[PDB]
Amino acid sequence: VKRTYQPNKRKHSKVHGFRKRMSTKNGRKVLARRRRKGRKVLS
Amino acid sequence: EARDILKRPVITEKSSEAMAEDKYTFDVDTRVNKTQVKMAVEEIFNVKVASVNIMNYKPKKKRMGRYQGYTNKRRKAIVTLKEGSIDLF
Amino acid sequence: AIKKYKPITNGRRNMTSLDFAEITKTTPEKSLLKPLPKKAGRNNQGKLTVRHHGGGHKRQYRVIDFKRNKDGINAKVDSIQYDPNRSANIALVVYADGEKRYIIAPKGLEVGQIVESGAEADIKVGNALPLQNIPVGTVVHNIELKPGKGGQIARSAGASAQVLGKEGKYVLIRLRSGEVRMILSTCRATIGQVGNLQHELVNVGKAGRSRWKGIRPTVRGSVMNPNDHPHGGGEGRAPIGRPSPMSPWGKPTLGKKTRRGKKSSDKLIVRGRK
RNA sequence: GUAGCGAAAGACGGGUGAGAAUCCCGUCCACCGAUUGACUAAGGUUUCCAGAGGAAGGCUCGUCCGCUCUGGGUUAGUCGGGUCCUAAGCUGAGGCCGACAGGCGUAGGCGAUGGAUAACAGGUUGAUAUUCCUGUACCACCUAUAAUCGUUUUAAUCGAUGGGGGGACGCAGUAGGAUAGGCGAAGCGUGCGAUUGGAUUGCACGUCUAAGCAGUAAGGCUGAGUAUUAGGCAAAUCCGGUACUCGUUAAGGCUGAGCUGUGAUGGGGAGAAGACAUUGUGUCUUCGAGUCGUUGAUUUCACACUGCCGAGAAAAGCCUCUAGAUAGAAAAUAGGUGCCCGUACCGCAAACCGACACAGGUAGUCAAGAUGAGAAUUCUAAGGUGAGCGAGCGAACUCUCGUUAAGGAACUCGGCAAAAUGACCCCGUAACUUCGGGAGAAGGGGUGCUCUUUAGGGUUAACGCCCAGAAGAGCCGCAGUGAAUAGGCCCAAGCGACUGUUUAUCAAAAACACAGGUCUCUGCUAAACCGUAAGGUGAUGUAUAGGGGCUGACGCCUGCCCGG
RNA sequence: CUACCCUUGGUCAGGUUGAAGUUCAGGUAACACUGAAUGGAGGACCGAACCGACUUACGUUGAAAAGUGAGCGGAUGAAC
Repeated sequence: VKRTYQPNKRKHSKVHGFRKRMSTKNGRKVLARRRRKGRKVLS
Repeated sequence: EARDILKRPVITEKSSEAMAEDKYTFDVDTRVNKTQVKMAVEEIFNVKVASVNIMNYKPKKKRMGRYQGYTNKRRKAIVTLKEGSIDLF
Repeated sequence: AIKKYKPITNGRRNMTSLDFAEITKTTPEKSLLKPLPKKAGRNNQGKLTVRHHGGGHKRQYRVIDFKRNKDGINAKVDSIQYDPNRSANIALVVYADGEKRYIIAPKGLEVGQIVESGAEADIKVGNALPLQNIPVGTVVHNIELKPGKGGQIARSAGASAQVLGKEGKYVLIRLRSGEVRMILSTCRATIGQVGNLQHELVNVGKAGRSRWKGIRPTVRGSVMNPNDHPHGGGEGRAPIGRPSPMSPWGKPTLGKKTRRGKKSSDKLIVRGRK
């Protein structure tokens, strides 16, 4: 049957990914949280 | 530039069969275009160059005993000579 | 006239439509066309603000000359065409140098006849004049409300108002809804009734024909749930168990007047109905 | 030492090995065949190809890959994207609004799922190919090359920051025209069968591109010329309304147009071994093999034409006409030159989404013969695959399947399930109705094969070539749409008018919608709604309109009470 | 994923009925009714692809955290 999660590269870079997170202030807060935790991938 | 843009030759059986004709295969800097590669092999090896084809090879996944990683990416040029030849070995 | 359909399907049992016999050219003018994308009741925040607007046929906007500006230059009526954006038909006029415009087609208007604007113009069907120069008792349509703004009143199919009398800088005019009003005497209006009069009589016939005009369905309040509508809930069917009937946003809906106090046009409206 | 080992046909011989129901080769058999085939997207990211050991991996072994090593392996002026264009949206200097954070919004930007744009044939690897090689082309840019236009105003050229046109668009239906593919035949080739016969005999075959020369099958055309000018922010020599000459001819005047013949190509390839001393005779340097003739025809012409209402993007590329500007060009040759990103492999699946080598899901394109209306059904070509670790023996019971004496709903909550009906042709068909229907009502009959024949569809040339025109005369069987696939019907009541929609995953309905009614609000910065506001929807609408409530096709109708 | 919507694209074997309209003629004559040719309408009919999910059997430490088999509704539209 059809599942949740049908992947798409452009959509994945467009809702997450660096320039979308830097474009709002709460998004910049997720990148600051992820830096401060020391995550290997920020997005 | 002109001598940092050609890095290595490539020696394989496919590349050898290409050198049965006048084709030579180099590993080049990954930021150069193919006009620069034509100009560089004309400057270095003193020949005339018919055409050059080019392709990018992705990084390749690799293992060494619970160490995983990638190779470097490669830019391979294949240049066809018009006249002259090149004496690598 | 109106054509009746033969009952060959249950969906065509009582269906009628117009025969489109006033339409004389079935293809619009290319230079007077604009796009009209649908915005099916959703505002600039993208949320649904008016219910029941949906997706019908694709249409295109025809730009209509609602202010009759070109003045002292007569125009020949070229064709009467169909317009999906209104219930009147439209008329293509060509001015004496070659400028084409669309106007609203009045009731008896013929291909070939002459049409003009201004104070110098004369009282026959489709001429546009200031309300000052229009004799008392005639029927007019496409009536401006502020001078130069363009016509705003009585533009739909079969609509007209008539001039009743003259104040100082106002005229008295009786609108189609039966209210009488004062309009500035320098607002224009065109002579005659708006055509396509049988538009009110077409029976739509089948649910899907409504969907071809962009009407989504409407579900009544009394079969929703109590968080959805004030009429909602109840075990079986239920009466409207309130003192009055309500909106879905909870305002009394059957007789409560909603015009606001202290509008500036309250002193312009001498006698109102509906 | 239990359940399970995930749908499907395998058998034998050889080989290889320490060891084979498992791996490889062979032969036979089988399965899918509108697909378990062949391509292209998305997605995945080295799984692709060779070697060699697999300590684990696989519902085995390794004596494979999806572990190791590299040996690796992806080649573009023309393919798909960017150096083009805009839609929905998303952003947006100045601007507006807002405790802050921030929201909105102007020109403008960005943004394909659409528009625009130049390549085909053959050869070749273990692994790529419209990319490499060979041939033949096409498109751009730059520099030289010459005759031509020669107030540089104008002038073919330049050329708007300018204009007009085009690009440029629904749905249905029909009639044609071509062509792809399939089809029979002596044009031409191969072979002559072992079990009885026959030898007109079993077959097979006929080629080939983009580009460039010629013409062309049909399509649209108030169809070709004179003067004027409220306008095209000004110039136009171009765009519109009229007053006229052949006028409604379509000659052929024009634009556009499927396609055909020549050359491309006496090259490639060819049903061919006729060419080897060899490349393990497979292979090839040499040397040729036909380019006939019917039959009937999807896709394209073209949303061309006709009809209809619900009235069917934009912008650039492009074509015109100009100010203006300069000398001044261009053109046709010869040369150069043509960047970046993708490209391997899986791909209706063992490589994607599903924890899995999961009976699910996954957009588009191509699709041969028989039978038929058909892409249905059954068998089959091509091509794929024998199912993927499980396999060898032979009760109760459970599940799938087939048969059943006599009886025929007696079963049961209930004819649930099954059985029965079914295709085509011919005869016939009620009540009731909104006159459409009901209706395939019900109910009857027929169907194989052979020969005459008078004759149809004619294959018509005509009986011959198939179905038959359908009529006679025969033959066989238990049975003739001999398989498979293909409506059960009638009578009577409830509810709901109808097609439609609904509780993803226990409810598809009498519930919701609906076309119609009716009430009520709203005169336009409308009411209503979203928002703190600005903004916005309503609506680029204007009382024959818009929002809300109740009712629910149609027919006959819709009584009393205004005290609360 | 799902519910609505917006822009821009795509897909739908084959059969059957035969609307508005046109046109000729049995009864025909004040053509005129109704017979025949034409025409091709429809939230039409039957039925593949496609879309659904009514009954049933099987599955229920399932092959599967909603499926399979056989029947079944829709199938030019308020379609997918």
